Order: sequence, then structure tokens, then C-alpha cells
Amino acid sequence: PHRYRPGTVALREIRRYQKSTELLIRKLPFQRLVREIAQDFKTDLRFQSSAVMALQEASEAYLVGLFEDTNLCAIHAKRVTIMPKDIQLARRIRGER
Amino acid sequence: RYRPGTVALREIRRYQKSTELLIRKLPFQRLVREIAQDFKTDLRFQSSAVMALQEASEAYLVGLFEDTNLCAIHAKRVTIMPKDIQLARRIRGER
Amino acid sequence: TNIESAPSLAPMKHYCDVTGLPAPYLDPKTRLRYHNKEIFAMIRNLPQGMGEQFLEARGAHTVLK
Amino acid sequence: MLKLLKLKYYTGFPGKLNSSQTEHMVRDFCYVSLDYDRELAGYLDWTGLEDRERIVQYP
Amino acid sequence: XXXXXXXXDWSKSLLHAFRYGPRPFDPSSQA
Amino acid sequence: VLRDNIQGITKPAIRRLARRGGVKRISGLIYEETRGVLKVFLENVIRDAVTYTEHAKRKTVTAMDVVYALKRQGRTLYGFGG
Amino acid sequence: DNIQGITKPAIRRLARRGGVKRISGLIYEETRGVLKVFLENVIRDAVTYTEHAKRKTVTAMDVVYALKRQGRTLYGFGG
Amino acid sequence: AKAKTRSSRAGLQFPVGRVHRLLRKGNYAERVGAGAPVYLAAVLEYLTAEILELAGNAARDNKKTRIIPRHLQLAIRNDEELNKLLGKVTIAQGGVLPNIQAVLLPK
Amino acid sequence: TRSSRAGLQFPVGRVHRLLRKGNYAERVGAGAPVYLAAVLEYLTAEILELAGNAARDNKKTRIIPRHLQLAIRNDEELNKLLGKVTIAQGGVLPNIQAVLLPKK
Amino acid sequence: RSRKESYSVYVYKVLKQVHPDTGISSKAMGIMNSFVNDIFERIAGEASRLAHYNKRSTITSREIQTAVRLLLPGELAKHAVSEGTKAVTKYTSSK
Amino acid sequence: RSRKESYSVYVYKVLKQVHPDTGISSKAMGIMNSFVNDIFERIAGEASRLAHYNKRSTITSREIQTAVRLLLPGELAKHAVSEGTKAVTKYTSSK
DNA sequence: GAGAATCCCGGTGCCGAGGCCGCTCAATTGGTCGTAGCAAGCTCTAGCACCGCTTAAACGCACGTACGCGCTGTCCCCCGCGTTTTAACCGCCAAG
DNA sequence: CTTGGCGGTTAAAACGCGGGGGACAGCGCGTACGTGCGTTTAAGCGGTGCTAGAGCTTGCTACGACCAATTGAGCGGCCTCGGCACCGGGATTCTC
Repeated sequence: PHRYRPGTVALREIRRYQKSTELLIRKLPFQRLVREIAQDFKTDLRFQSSAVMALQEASEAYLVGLFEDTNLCAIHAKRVTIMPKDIQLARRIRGER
Repeated sequence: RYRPGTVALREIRRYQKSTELLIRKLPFQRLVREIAQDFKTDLRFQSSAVMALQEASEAYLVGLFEDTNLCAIHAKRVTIMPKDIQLARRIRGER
Repeated sequence: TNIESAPSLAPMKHYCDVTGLPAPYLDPKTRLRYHNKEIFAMIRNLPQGMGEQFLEARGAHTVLK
Repeated sequence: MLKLLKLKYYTGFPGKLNSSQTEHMVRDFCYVSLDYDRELAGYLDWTGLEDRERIVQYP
Repeated sequence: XXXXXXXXDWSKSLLHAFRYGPRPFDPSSQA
Repeated sequence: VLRDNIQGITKPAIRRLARRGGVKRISGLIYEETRGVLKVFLENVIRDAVTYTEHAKRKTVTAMDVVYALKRQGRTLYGFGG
Repeated sequence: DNIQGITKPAIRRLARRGGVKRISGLIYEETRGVLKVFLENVIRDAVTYTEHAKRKTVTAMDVVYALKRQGRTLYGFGG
Repeated sequence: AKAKTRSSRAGLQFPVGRVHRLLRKGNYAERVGAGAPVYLAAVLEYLTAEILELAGNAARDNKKTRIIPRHLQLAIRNDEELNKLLGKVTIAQGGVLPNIQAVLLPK
Repeated sequence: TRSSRAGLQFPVGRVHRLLRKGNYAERVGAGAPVYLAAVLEYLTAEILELAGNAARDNKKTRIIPRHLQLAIRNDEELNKLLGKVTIAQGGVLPNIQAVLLPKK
Repeated sequence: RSRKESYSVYVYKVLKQVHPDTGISSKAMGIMNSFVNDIFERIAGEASRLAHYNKRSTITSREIQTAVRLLLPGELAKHAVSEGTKAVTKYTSSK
Repeated sequence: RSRKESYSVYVYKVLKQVHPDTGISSKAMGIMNSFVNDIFERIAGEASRLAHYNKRSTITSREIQTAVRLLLPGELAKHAVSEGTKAVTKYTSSK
């Protein structure tokens, strides 16, 4: 048939998404999430489009920055797969918890 | 002779209770002046300034040693190695 | 003229201001009359910005200036 | 009446709460009770709340 | 409690009777 | 008030983020953890943003509120003002 | 060569307070380097504050300001 | 005309007038409201009390009747909120929290 | 204009007005906005230069934010200056760890 | 002699209020002083930025309250706003 | 409308100075503007704190220079300082 | 050596970058003057240098065992991919 | 300028399954580091003279806010166009 070795097209995905600059998280459900979280602080909020775009940029930047440190925490433990403990350690050293 | 690990833990319990400075005063002072002699000639130092420098230095080093130890334990090891320090510094955003 | 409105001086029966039931005791943190422990639970976990609106509905909010 | 319906339905009511519709609620759903302190304290009991309660739709 | 009941909600609280009534809760329907 | 939306951050999206972050292999318990972290993050940001909105006595959260929130949180964002 | 003034058992003690059981041999030189860089930055900023104040004596407040501007506020020396 | 302090009128201990002066001559704004100094003094006095209380507790724990920097450190690093407030703050002569990892414990 | 008298492109007058308000100090020096505008113009020049080169490498003539990100992150000093700064529509630098490269 | 002001007497009074039978060291005194100074600069700074953001040239109690809501976390902020409101109300009443 | 201003035209001029045949998009321009404003607030703030620390009520070019020396790292500082000292010289050659 | 799958190249539809223009309000020009800043002058806190000395501590080293580290078999859990299910995306007029 | 809502699309998200590369527990050779005692370096001690230089004070004076007159620099706004996203045939380069 036509198969590919596990870890090849994933690496190609890394090289492709690192080259691109467009946003990754889907816009509409993220906006829905933002509006869902905001309803615990002020009832009936209105949002500028630029505000939601800013929140999405900051969030994706934060997460993509965290995934690097996570990946480093995974390689430090002689592994290639990221694990929850790697995220925990990353955020711990980062000074968040 | 104690088994190799007991005295270490005793030292950990010993110094985690204390608050006084660990690095000797005069060598740290000499180091401070040696590093300072490349910015301003014939520098005079207040005693409180040197003490502040040492307090902040030891605090920084201990804080770094905690994270380093965490990196060492994360790799299923009980020994801190330069890789751990470099990783800690890297995640903290200093390297 | 227009100063014929008169106040009172008498004991007032203080009711609840979350619900309408008669309530016998208030709070130190939020100063709300309340009936029982369910209303006390809903008072101590309400989102901020509303514990002042109950005193606004009852009066004497005393908002900042 | 508008303030108490705004604070009763606490978590957000999906509907325009005008003043005039609360006025028309007051016009046909309010009556001065004869003996207030006895009527009030046993009003929200479960036995018979279905006939005390008055309910209002919205489109 | 299941072993005791085998061996042997909203209807308790008054806030559901105050907001909604003796009928059960709102299932987030249209009307 | 809608339903859930924490699941809106779908699996392939988190996978994409990891790809841009340079991750070859991802665990299964990564996704829920990431959803939690993102939830905490967005909470911390939106709280301060809404605070700035309330102090301005506005009912509409502006972009500048988000920018101020991020800046005071220690993550300055360019391309929106400030 | 006063960086060697910071001795091996001193770094060991600092590691003990940090909660470290076993220490590698390559740790000490690394520690000396990190401390050297840290002190370089802090003292650089401090001397800058000193020269701005037209003084030839770096005070404790200069150290406090230098540490504060690096995001490492220090209580117990003023400010 | 029988002067009284603004701190006494506000029922506080921290100096309201001093805080007001610092706000005025601190390059913060052209004008400053009259509620600002009493409010700020109140917050500072409250935070002061919250630390001194836990510090007194930590002092009592070490059988000492004088609060030392160590007690302040123990008070702040245990209170999560206070710790977050002073996360980038180094307390001189305060030491660290006695914390040993489970892996390093004897077998 | 003071910008022309100092050979600067950035507005000395506007910088002076901004320093006047904003509650920085009581009075503001006369050479201070000149110096400040000069520094801003220098930094602007450096970033726009490096980003121009980055745009040239991508066979583009209009600088997109991606070029700005590439310029800043490829300069340790500029990266240090903008360490806690997030550039919108900038992406990340291409970086794949050595142990992630295919083997066997 | 050039007198230098400090928050010593005030934190001492607070100490006597919360713990009548405890003392305080000079070092911890200076630490508390630096603490109060730091928070003052923080809240006043954030209040200043708040005033500047809304084109206002006056820092009222509202700006201070919002600043406290932004800086102090959780219940600490709640009690802070509580004590502040109590103080400004009691000050408003008693002229 | 209120005439919302920025550093647009100036950034464009400097861009055409360093690169005559190179343009810039709107988003990148906004980012450059935000950068200019950020550095402005940082330098002016540090200069303000500098003046305040030395009990001086004036931000001269000295405070700005020291602020640059504190903020900009390495060569970026050096060059900047030069570009400053140059400008303030020329301004004193035609005033 | 088969098979995708990036890259390359010539063509084309499109909209945002760039230049012009009306014109408003902020920068410039210019003079008084309160005053912060320069600055010489002067008191004295405090930093620097250092002679010898008890000794804690750094240093040096031998013995050895817990531990870093390479090797390895096995359970298993993500990877890749086709199919199927689902909602994000888009146009877009319209209430407020 | 944000919000609602058709309905129409289709790429993206879900589900499922074979299976291969990797997490992970077990084991063993070996060396790097811990523990303890002897030798040795010099930190810590204090004694105090010397005086640099921080700190304060008074006097002189040059700096900059401040009101006012006023003109163009700069922002909002309009429009032709060319960089660039788009698009599809085919070069071609990694992969298995």
C-alpha cells in the first residue's frame, strides 16, 4: 500500500508549522471560550474583534513558548515524548505554581 | 562510618534551619572588588552594600540549586549535574 | 411648600434582602439580612459587584465618590 | 419591582427587562396582604406553592 | 449510603422554590 | 450561558501548537493538561482585562484593556497599541 | 583570580540549603561562572547608579536599586 | 480650633497626611482625591497586620518573643497569596523553607 | 524644528510634550527630548535595517511582522531587550532538536 | 541633623494591636519598612497608570481600589478592599 | 475623530533612509509604533526614578543617558549613547 | 526504483501600500522671573590598611558503596491513514 | 461596531484499527563522589591610625515653566496601482 514511518510526517509538520505565521487555534470556539470565561467577572460583556485577536495571539504565543520548555524537559529525561510531568516542571521552574 | 547519604541529609536539615550567610565574607568581598574594578577605578564599597550583594547572591544561588535539584530528580537521578543547571537557567530565561 | 414630607421614629421589622422572608440576623463581611444557611451560602459565594447591589436595592449603598 | 427581578434572577436573564412591563406585572399580580408577618413567613412552603406562584412567559 | 439504603437535591433547598417553583429545574429549553 | 467550550481547544489544534513548539511525540494526557493551563492563563488575563474595563465604566472590553492586562502581567504584546 | 575564593564546600553548603543530596564535580566551576555573571550584571548596574550620582563610593541603595531593576527586590537595606 | 489627625478620623494607625504628601510629591498625578490617602493607608495597614500576625505565630512556634526575619520568611512563604505578592522579593537573613524531596529520603 | 536643528527624523517637540505630561518629573531638560528622540531613532533604524534584510531574504519588498520577529530574535541584544515582548503575527524561529532527527 | 522619616512607629503600633506580647528586631523592622514602601510604590504606580489611561488627572479612591484589585491576589484583595472601604466611609462620616 | 497620532511618518522616513526600496505593512507598522512607545515609557520611567533617587526634580539628558546605559544591553547602549551625544551636540550648534 | 510531496515557474485577480490634499491645533518664536541647580566651602562619618594569632575551615587523600550509565526484553501507546461525522468558515443584511 | 442568523460549503475534527517505534522496568560493569581523618591555608578577629569623600550649608545664577502670537506639520480622508496572495502545471527531491 502506502505507509509512512511514525515520526516522519510529524517532523514535516514541525518544519511546516514553524515556517508559517498564521494562527493555529480555531477562531470561533476560542472566542466562545473567552466569552464563557469572561461571564464570571462581568455579566453581559461586549468584545472588540481586536481584543479577541489579541487574546488569541497572547494565548498561542504563551502555549507555544511553554511547549518548547516542555519538550526540553522531555529530552532532559532521555525521552522524545512530552508528558504532563514535563509541563509541571516547566511551569514550576518558570515560576507559576 | 555512616552509609553514604546520611551525613548529606543531616547537612540539608542543618542548613535549611539556619539563616546566616554561607560564603565566606572576605573572599566574596575580593571577588566583588575584582568584578567592580572593570567598571570604575578606585572604587569604595559600603559594608552594607557588600552584605546586600552577598545576601542576594546566596539567595539567587540557593533558588537556582532548588530548580537544579528538581531537574536532576526529573531525570530519575539524585545527583545534580551541569545539564540540570543549564536547563534551569534556560527555562528561567537567563541563558 | 414641598417640605411637608415627614420621617418616622419607630422600631422597624427588618426583613431579608436576598429573599423576602423575615430574617433575624445580618453579616459582618457584607451586612446582608439573611434567612438561613442556604442564603448564607449564596451570600458568601456570590460573584463580586452584586453584594453592593443588594444594599443598592435596599438603600444606603454609600458608593465611593 | 424591576430591581427585585433584576436581583432575583441573578446569573443573567435572557430578556429585556423594561420598566413598563414590570409596571403591568404590578398592576395585575400584586395585592396588599391583610396580616403580613404571618402570611410572609409561611409563604414559600412547598405545600401549596403551585397556587401562590404567578408565572410570566417571554417571546 | 447505598449499602444502608439497600440494607434499609433541589427539593430540599428553598432557593429553587424561590426562583423556579415546585416543578423541577430548567433543562435549558426554548420556552 | 452556553455549554462546555473547554473542549473547543481540540486535539489537532494542541498538536499544531506542539508542532510549532518543536514537539515530535505527544502523550495522551497532554491535551487535558494543556486545556487546564490555557484555562488558568485566560482566567488570569481576562480578570484583569475586565477589571480595567470596569474602572473605565465601560460595558465593552476593548483591545487596550487586554494590552494593559498582558503588560502588567509581564507579557507585553505589540501590534494593538500601548 | 578571586573567583576561586568561592570554595568547593561553600558551594556544597549552598546546595545543601537548596536541598541537594549528591553533587557532581563539574557543578562547582559552573556555579562559579553563574555567580560571576550574576555579580557582573548587578555590580555593573550598581556602579552605573553610583556614577550617575557623581559619587566614588557605591552605596547599599545603589545595590538595592540595581537588584530592583533586575526584578529581584531586596528587603532589609532600605528602599 | 482643636485639630485632629486624619488617621484618627479614618480610624487607622498609618499616617494619612504623610501618604497624601508622598502621593502629591511623588509624580503620580496632577491632582489626588481625598479618599486616596485614607484608602491607601488602610490597605497598607491591613497588609502589615496580616504579615505581623502570621509572623507572631511563627515566632511563637520557635519559642521566641521577638519577631526576626526568619519568622517573616516563614510567614510569607507559607501564605500562597503573600508568597505570590512577594515572589520576586528576597528577604534578607530569612533563609528558606525546610523542604526535602521524597526521593532523597532514606530507603 | 528642533528635530531639524539636531538632524533627527523623530519629533523632538512631540517627545518633549509627552515628557511634560505623563508625570515623570516636575521640569524637563532641554536636551533630554533630543537625546531620547535620538535613541528612539537609532533603535528604529537598527530594527528596520535588520528587518529590511530579512525581507530581502524572503524575496519581499514590504516588511511583514514575521520579518520583525526574525530580526529581533536573531539579535541577542534585541532579544534581551524584547524578552518579555510578544510580537503579533511573528511565529517562531525554525528550531528542531538534534535528538528529534530521524534515525535507524 | 536632617531627620529621616520611617514607618517604624506605625508598624510598631500595629504589632502591639495584633500581638501585644511579642517583639520585633531591627532587621525585621527595616524589612517591614521596605515592604510597605514597595507596596506603596506599586499601588500608587498602578493607580497613576490607571488615571493616565482614562485621560484623568486625579487619583481618587476608585483608582486605588482598582489598583488593589489588580495587584493583591484573591482573598487578600477582598479583605483589603473591605478595610479600605470601611476606613474611607468612617472618614467620610466623621468630618 | 480626535486626531489619533502615532510615530507612523517618522518610522516610514527612517525606513526609507535605511532601505529606499523596501516597504512595510500596516501590522508591522503598528508593532514598530508599540515598540517606540514601550521604549519611551521604559527610558522615561527609569529616568524619572533616577531623578527621584537623587532628590533632583529635573530629567536632563544625563538621566536619559544613564537610563539608556541601564536599559539597553551591550553595544546597543554604546551606539545609542553616541547617537544621543551627537544629536544634543548638533542641537547646541544651532540654537 | 516507485510515490508522494515540497519546490519552482509562469499566469492572473485583487486590495492594501503609498502618494496627494484639506486643514486643524500643536510646535515654534520670544520675554519675565521664581527658583532649582551649580558650586565652592566645610564637618566628620566611615571606608581603607594592617600587625600578629587562635583555630575553624579549607584542603588533601584513602577506602568503598551507592549511583550514573549503558544494555535490554517486553508491554503498550501514540502514529499514520482511510472513512465518516461535524461545525468552523463565509457572505451579509440588519437591530441597536 | 458588535451582535444574530439564515444556509451553504468542505475542510477540519472524530472514530477506528494495524503496528512499529518508544516509554519503562530489570540488571550489571564500573567509576565518580561520599565519608572520615590528617595536613595546612588563611578567614576571622580587633586595634586603630589615616583620610577619602559623603554629607550639609550658603551664595550665585543660569535653566525652564509660563503666557502669548501664530503657521505648518501631521492626521483624516480619497484613489491609482503594483506587491503579493492566489492558482495550477510540472520540476524534483526526500522517503521507504
